[PDB]
Amino acid sequence: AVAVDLGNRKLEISSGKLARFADGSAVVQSGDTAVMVTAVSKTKPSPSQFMPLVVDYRQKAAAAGRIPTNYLRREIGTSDKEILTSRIIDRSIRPLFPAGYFYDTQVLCNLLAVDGVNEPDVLAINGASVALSLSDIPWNGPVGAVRIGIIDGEYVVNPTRKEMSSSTLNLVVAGAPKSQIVMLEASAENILQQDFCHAIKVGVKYTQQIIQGIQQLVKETGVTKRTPQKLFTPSPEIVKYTHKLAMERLYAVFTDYEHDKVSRDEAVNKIRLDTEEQLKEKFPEADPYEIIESFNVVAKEVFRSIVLNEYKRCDGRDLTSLRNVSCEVDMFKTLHGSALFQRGQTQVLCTVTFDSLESGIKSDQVITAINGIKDKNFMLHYEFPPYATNEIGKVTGLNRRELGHGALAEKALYPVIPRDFPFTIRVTSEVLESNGSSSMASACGGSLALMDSGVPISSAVAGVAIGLVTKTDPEKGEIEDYRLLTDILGIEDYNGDMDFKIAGTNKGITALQADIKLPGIPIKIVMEAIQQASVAKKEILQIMNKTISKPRASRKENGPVVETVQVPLSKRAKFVGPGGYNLKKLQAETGVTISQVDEETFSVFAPTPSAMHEARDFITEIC
Amino acid sequence: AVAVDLGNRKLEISSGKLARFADGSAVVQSGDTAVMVTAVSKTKPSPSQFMPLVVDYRQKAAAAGRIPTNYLRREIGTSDKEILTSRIIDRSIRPLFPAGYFYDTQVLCNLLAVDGVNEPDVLAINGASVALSLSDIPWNGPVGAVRIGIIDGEYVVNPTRKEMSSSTLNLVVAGAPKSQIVMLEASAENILQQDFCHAIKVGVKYTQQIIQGIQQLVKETGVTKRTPQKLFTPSPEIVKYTHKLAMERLYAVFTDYEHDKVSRDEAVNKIRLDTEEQLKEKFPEADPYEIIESFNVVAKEVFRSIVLNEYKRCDGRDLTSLRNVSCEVDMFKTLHGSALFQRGQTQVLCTVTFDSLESGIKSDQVITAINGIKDKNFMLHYEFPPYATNEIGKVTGLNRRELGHGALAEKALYPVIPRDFPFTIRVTSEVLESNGSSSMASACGGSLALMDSGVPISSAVAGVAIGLVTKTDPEKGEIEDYRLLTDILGIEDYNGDMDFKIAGTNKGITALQADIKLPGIPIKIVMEAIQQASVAKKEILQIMNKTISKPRASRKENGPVVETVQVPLSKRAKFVGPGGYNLKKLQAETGVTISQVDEETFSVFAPTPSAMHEARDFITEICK
Amino acid sequence: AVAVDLGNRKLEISSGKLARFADGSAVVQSGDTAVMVTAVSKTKPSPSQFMPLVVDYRQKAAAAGRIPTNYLRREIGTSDKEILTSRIIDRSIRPLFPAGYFYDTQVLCNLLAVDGVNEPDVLAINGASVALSLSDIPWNGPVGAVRIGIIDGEYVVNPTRKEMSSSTLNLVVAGAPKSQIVMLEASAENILQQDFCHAIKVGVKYTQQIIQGIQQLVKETGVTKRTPQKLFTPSPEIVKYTHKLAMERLYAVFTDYEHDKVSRDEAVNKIRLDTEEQLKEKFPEADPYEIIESFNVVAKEVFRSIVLNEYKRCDGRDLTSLRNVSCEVDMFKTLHGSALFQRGQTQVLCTVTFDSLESGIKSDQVITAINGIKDKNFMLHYEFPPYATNEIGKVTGLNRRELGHGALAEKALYPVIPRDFPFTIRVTSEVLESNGSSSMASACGGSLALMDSGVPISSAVAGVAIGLVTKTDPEKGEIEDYRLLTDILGIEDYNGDMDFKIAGTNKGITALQADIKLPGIPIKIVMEAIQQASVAKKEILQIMNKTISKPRASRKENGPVVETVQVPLSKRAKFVGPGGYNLKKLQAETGVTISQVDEETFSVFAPTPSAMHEARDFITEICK
RNA sequence: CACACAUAA
Repeated sequence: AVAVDLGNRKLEISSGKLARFADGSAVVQSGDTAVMVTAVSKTKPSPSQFMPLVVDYRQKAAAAGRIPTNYLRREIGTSDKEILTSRIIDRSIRPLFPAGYFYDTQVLCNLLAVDGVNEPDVLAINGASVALSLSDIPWNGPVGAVRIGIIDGEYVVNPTRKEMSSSTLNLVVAGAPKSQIVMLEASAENILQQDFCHAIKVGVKYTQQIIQGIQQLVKETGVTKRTPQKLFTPSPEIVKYTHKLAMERLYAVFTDYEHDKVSRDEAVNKIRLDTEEQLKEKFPEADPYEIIESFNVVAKEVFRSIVLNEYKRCDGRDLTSLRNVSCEVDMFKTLHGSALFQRGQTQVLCTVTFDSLESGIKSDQVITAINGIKDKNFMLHYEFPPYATNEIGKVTGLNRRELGHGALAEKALYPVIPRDFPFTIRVTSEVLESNGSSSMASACGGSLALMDSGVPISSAVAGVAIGLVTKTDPEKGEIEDYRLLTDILGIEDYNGDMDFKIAGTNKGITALQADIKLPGIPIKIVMEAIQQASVAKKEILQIMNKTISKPRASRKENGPVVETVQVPLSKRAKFVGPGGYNLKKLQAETGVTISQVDEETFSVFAPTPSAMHEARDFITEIC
Repeated sequence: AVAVDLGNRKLEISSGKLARFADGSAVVQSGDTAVMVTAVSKTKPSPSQFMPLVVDYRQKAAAAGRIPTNYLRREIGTSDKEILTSRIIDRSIRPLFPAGYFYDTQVLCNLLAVDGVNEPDVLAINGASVALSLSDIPWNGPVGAVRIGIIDGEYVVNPTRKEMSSSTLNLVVAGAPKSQIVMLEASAENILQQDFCHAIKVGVKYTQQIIQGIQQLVKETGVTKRTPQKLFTPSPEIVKYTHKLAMERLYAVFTDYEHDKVSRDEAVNKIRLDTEEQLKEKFPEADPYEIIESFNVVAKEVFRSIVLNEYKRCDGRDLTSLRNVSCEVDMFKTLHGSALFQRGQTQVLCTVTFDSLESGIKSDQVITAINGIKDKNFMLHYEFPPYATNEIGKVTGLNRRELGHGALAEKALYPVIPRDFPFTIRVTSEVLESNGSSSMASACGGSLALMDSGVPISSAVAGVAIGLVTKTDPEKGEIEDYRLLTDILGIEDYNGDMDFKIAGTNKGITALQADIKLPGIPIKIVMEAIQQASVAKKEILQIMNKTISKPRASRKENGPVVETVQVPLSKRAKFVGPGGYNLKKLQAETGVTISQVDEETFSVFAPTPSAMHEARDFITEICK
Repeated sequence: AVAVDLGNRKLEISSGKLARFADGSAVVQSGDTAVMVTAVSKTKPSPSQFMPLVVDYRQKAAAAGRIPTNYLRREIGTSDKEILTSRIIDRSIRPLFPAGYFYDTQVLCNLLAVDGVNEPDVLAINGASVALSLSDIPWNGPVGAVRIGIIDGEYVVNPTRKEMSSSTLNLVVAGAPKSQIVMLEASAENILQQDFCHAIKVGVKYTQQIIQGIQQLVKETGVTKRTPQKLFTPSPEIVKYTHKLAMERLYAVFTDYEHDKVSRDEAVNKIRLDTEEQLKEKFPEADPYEIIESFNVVAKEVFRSIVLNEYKRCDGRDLTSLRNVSCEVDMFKTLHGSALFQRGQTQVLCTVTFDSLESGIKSDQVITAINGIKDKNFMLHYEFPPYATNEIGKVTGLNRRELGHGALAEKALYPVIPRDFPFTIRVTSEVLESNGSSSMASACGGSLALMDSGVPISSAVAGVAIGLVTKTDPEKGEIEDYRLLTDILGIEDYNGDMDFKIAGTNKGITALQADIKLPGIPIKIVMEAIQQASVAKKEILQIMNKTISKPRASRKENGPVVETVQVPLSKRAKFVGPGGYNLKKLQAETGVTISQVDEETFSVFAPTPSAMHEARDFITEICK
């Protein structure tokens, strides 16, 4: 039992009472909200040849724990909010696992109680840190996580539900010891860069206090870590031999600026196939995976050495240059709004669809509360079809990455969406080609599509991903020097150290998501990445403004229309039919939605003026 | 970009702008409707020893399709119309793939825009042809697809949505080069055979124009096909040796008319086990699959040679003889209607269930209720349980095949269903035993069940499947001679060249679905298949009419009943309850549903008079 | 066809007409309800090292005329009733399979018709027995199953739906030849032990009549069982050599009373690693699974020998001792009710949530997946998270064991739930740690949480599980000696012979579920298990009463509140919104539930007083 | 094993 004071908020951490059979278990309570988190790791190595870590955050109720929904999990599955929360917890603990820890691991979160005041998602991140800290699972230092909000110009740590509604910033910071930053995830209301940067410093300060509390509990409990059967890092003998065999060939490939995505990847594969045959005869007793991983380490090292020593990327540009950006709007006559945004070899097609305000509810109390209701009747749906990477995969359903990128792009465009719009706004982003930050291209393409559709957004929104390449001391672990890369390619993200996706208007920041592969980075690097990304965002907005600078004066002539019809009381029964049979038959035959306003007035929403025309023919003949 | 003119309609083909990473990609636009189709094929042979081809046609948003609430709902969120369209595209392009192309392939269709006038399903089939033609995937010859309708006596190519609603025919034709036919799929309003056959001729001519346009685009673009690392076909020398080993034994099995489905397959399995061991020792270095495929080649060739040379089939029938047909009706008292149709070793149990109109096509969620309503309040649900073939399988959710067979059987019975029926008609067909065309037996059995249930259908509907066995010289690819088989068995479909399922009444055709396994067949063969099936259809209808010839004079006395109950305004609040809680509870414990049709009256629908008794005692005590 | 008379009930059994392709099929008809059950077993040995047996019972509401309810107009998912019935059929037929029969097997039940009078779930169990008896699948003697009710103090065999609603007992008995019992599954309205016991012997008497009828049908129609490729059982000489290696080490582990669950499992596993390595050297050609199973045979035999010979268990308890029981209530402030029940190393956390009355009608009509309404507004959700056993597994649904345990614990507490409670009672039971009967700990912890929350339950409910260890004749198979164990651990259930989960009040029995692994046990053993569990139940209730003995005088202050708000007619449109949009929006972001009672009256339900405060502000500004 | 998780995203 350890209590951590974070300003006026109190955090209580305990262990050893519930779920004693798990490898690690902890209960983190703030106020009257208690969350129990368990960690289980198998002692038998898994054949997956990577780290199989899965985080499952579950809630027993929706709408601030007021509508019980846990009994519906067998068919109503997992909500979208739970998946996003699991992604945040996953990103806070994944980088800290030791390299080569190829053992199945699962972290589960149970909401013992929710008071509707303190948000349990932050307590879940801390609970996952305490459970792994107190367990015998090999894990690096404890992680503290807080949420920073801004209310009336004041920075509030772990704001309540009431305070978060009046906040202009929703930033979650995960911190490692020595004030390192592990995970960042924010959605701001177009706040200034200086205000945003100060809140990160405040957040990292609080996470240090939590780490101090968790360390004390670890010392009192007396935790001893297991000895894994084998850490699957390749031996230094194999790596140093692979360097002598493929350094100069990989160096030539990565300094060739005529390569595009597929040709560069093919060229690397050609070296991999030739080298791996020579590696097998050199070490016949070596594990087949160790041959695979030894080449990956060498290729990654050669890729980073060029950036560090020559300040030039694999495609020839410098650390601050953007890829070629092309924009286009109004491609199809029938779409309410459309845009095609291309960034290098990343292609994203965005579509804006207007619908009735009544489409934001599912007509069922439980299901509507599960997915919630959007504040501005605005949502974004992000798709990553398998042909974007010339691959074959299942097309039904959205994986975790698609959910995360959709919420990131939606948060970026949210602050500029106007209120009291007559229609529900749906933005659909499809990644036709992918070589980089397609999620940020969904904010740029979504902004162009919204302006093309006639939605009077306050300002355009652009995004950009910032990569990182560091050279750290092998023993001390300190970062000797680093390079910040603007608008990274896929290979630069794969071989890089972070994926700093940040979007906003030309005078503020609206969304941010940092995906750090390192076990924490200094706050100075994060500070410089935000400033560097703002320069890139200025250039991108210049290109977009040439294509379209202001929303069109009105919606498309063939767009949705809302009209009001009058039915007499005598004719009411015939028009509606037996139990609303006629209204739903008309809805299912022409797509028009009819709602009852008052005892004589019916609201009619039609997707097209033609659909209204034929629907009105039904109304006239039935009356 | 290439524009193909099909009468008064225009087809626009494009490539090289969107999704350049895919192996092939194309955008087909008609009017203001555009569909982009991509094809991806791996360079590594798949572990499975067949061609894995997946076609996924996805509607981006009907009205505003939005997104399913969660992952599991997404995995079930594919609509029935999307699945049927994907099957049509799959059958149009699968026969043109080379033999032995055991590589994973996926074709994905994305609806860029829909104007509500030009139907995108036909454009998707063409887009899949252009995408595969411009890709490096080896695909034999482009195909073209058009939809032919009959509006007030005129054959219309690619009719609009308004024209399709007044059409008496909904026929989709996919054609290969040289006027071949790859796919056929029709849904007619009981039209004459001569009118139906002419529409096929008109459609094939139009698809040749599309193929000409695609061929020009291929030549102008400069497509180069990949070289697969291995085409998995048995070597000619190992097939020849297998022929000498098992020609006589297989010939004896296929000439033995005392075999049924299980016995014949068991006998062939016995020869396969004996032959495979001998093959392995002769060719130790042969691929283990190559041993299996060599026997399948030999068994298929022996099976087809018997019918080509002797005009006799494995069960002793000639080319136009039907299997034994027996029918029953009214087997269970509580069923609204029932029928047990048996054809050969295929048994189908059909049930008819009536339900209220309000709870007949209408669900609670209007957003998802679209693509879920029926024109005549009529639908058919088809089930293929795993015990029909003595196999073990999952029973969770219908697969694509069950959805396709149910739609085909529903289209066959749709034109005879009366309009303005008091109740929603639902026909359930279960395949208890499967050895042949179970989908067609669902039309015949469904017709009997509808007649037994008391539904005044205009005429009885019967269906049949027609097979094909051809002899083609590999040096030319032409078809020298062929045999058309009536009411094929399972082995005749497996070793045959087509599955020509056509259904209709005694004076017209109501549905058709040709599943051609050859890379195109001439129009003459299709012309004779329809005529030959006409003879078989009338023979089946003779047997069916013996069991029952007209619908029963009235519905069963223990069927659903509807009447109104008057509720005063003062009693309305107590009767309905807070938020309709009392009615919702009543509809749960008992099957009765209460729908308000007037400010003072309520329409009560009870599935059975016995359940109606339970409802009446509830509403009497509520009234007090 | 064979007819069996059960008092006033008639049971018609037939075969040879439908689904003739399956290995075994049968149709069982009582009254107008007929059920067809088919059994299919593969011939190739399964890759899995156990018995793969799946039983699927499908409602198929087309038989009742009430299948078409949702927008897909077909059933989606499997209901709770379907899953529970499948488990009962599985428990009745699983023990009779021969040991080592590792062949894939599936049993499928199809409801041809239901009259709404005779329950088809009992006929499904009999049909599963006839289908297997007539098949060639190796299966032991036929099983007869009946349902016994008590109406007006009279025992009724196979009661109808009308009688089942006025019955104080719902007991299902499956019997083997020689009056053995293979399955017991009951739920009673707190009936006396003697009345409960007399129904069991009445039920077994009726099952013998059914078995006699099935035997006659099997005699009439020739049944020849297949010869499996091999029965996967360890060699007698390999088992004997394993016994010599690990007799003493295993005996030492099981006589060490200081072991807990994990340490005991690890100590046994250490001997397994040492012995299995030595076994391979002695028998190089033996199957790798044969080595694994031979050790499990020796370990099981040593474990049971200690109990039989010395009357002491692996943790030092005698045959009638309970583990340490610790209770605790009022765990958290915001929960309406909560309790933490611990028994030995099994820890269960129970929660009570009061919901609106309108949220308990989740059924087919409104929801595409849910079906039915609980009689009393009361349900129990049971969860078994993977960390309860230090394991990693999927956490989504599709778990039948959780459904079975939840239903057992729910009907254990159902008789004591008060009638006409203003709110829906939902009890959530989570197994934080498991080393035994977590399903019965859910009943003990459920009553503590219900009393803590303020629900005026009639009396407390406790549960316990009784194991069994028998020494049977190697040839005859008759039971020569047996020991009944109270509150078995996980190892005692795994190595035992039955899992007799029986719960109830201090003066009666409310639930029972016997999981017998033997091919039938004498009724005398069942009788003594009930008596033994009665003694344990009183001891458990004594401990529970010390923590809390009576329900709290009132619900918690932060519990739900229901109050009515009057709106004028002129403001009805503004408050409700277009098509009820405002009500659906307020209730989605606040958690309240508004139901229109009268023209001007709206009943607002708020889960917490704070929620009502937020809602009241929302209504107040709307009224402005 | 598969599934889910992570993965040139």
